[PDB]
Amino acid sequence: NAQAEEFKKYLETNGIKPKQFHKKELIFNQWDPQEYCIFLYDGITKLTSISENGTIMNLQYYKGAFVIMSGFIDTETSVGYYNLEVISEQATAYVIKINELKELLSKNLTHFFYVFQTLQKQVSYSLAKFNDFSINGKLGSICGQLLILTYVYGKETPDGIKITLDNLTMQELGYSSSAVSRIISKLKQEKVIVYKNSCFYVQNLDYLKRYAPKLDEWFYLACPATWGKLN
Amino acid sequence: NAQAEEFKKYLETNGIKPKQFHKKELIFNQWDPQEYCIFLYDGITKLTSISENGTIMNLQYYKGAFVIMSGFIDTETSVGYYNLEVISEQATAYVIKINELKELLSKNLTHFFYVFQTLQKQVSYSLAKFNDFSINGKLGSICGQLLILTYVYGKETPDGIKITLDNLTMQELAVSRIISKLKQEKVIVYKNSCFYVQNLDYLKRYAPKLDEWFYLACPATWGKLN
Ligand SMILES: NC(=O)CC[C@H](N)C(=O)O
Ligand SMILES: [Cl-]
Ligand SMILES: [Cl-]
Repeated sequence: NAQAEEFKKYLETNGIKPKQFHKKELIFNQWDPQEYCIFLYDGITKLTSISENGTIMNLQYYKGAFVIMSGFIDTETSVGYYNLEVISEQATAYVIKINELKELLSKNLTHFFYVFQTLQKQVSYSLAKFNDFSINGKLGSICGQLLILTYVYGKETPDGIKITLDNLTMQELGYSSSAVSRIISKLKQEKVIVYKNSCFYVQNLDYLKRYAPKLDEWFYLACPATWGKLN
Repeated sequence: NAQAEEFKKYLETNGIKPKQFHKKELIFNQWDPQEYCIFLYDGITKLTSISENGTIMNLQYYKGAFVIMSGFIDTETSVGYYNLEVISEQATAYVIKINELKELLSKNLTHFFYVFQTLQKQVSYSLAKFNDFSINGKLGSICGQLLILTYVYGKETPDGIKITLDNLTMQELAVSRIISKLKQEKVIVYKNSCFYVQNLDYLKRYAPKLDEWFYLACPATWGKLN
């Protein structure tokens, strides 16, 4: 969608050129002292964290049109020690040094507001996930994850709502852990979801909405174009 | 925060007056169609949510100084249906309509950046909590909440690090058992009615990404007890 399309144009007129990235590649890593503003234009990515013994923790997933910042704009100090890994086959992104971003948004307030809103989206998304987790536990978390998958990559055809994520990206969010299985197993049993033609389908959406009401509220409030397509 | 001190001054020169709030009092509620920007200057608050069946869910806690926004800056639409309840005895806050903020920040960039950071702060805090929960489960969650309590309201005295939260706020707080284990290992202790910290390392062990966040987000305060 568009506010982001205007930003892409803005960055290009200001000399920031797009860069191509592939699967498993890192846009930025934990140890990089250079702080950035990553305008992920197209693709899917994950924000990871490496514990001191080396175990990799998946923290957040971002889709292609979004901003990710490893530095604070005011102080230009690290927001945290993270890695921004690419998950999709290919991804396009504009890598900007945190200090240029300061200037680009200073010059242009429409874009300052766009990036500012994205943070507001991030904050509220987290609170929505958390609310649903607090009420329904792991069930709320899963339905929530399935609901975002549904709205963002779903389209209606005879056999329910098809998740159009290349199953290779869904192996990074498994078809296949086992209380998840207790849940995912139950959802298959109830005909809420179905695994038939190497794709996951959704046959009971009202159910997902029921057990992920705050996330459902978030989509409607944060990005209403996407929410309206299935409502 | 000096940055927040400058913001207080800015809002007052711009005619926004401070308002006093007491315990259980709501700055804003979920049914208010007016979106706001709450510059919580002094006090402690909680961001709650009421489920359709009436059950109250505590989602996040905020300390005086910080900004909380119920609306998106440009579109001016609800960010979510929440309540901002006061939990401390008394709280001071500048309640500003969202549209007012839009015009206010548009005329001073230093302050636009300050509020923008606050969001960045929030985002990374959530990811830190989550990382620690993902590794250590609720043990990571509790050590994390105890670590926050320690750094923000802790002071060194002979019997460990004293949590200087009026016990009344400490009641705002299956297994009381983690906490039992912590009390057994002399990580924390509950005489004299206060909560002490004897093994700050244990908390940092199981909530390590939260510790990292406090080091980067509040460095001066972090270096006080380290
Ligand atoms: N000074 C503060 O209250 C910081 C708040 C912190 N970012 C939080 O999410 O709780
Ligand atoms: Cl996510
Ligand atoms: Cl919190």
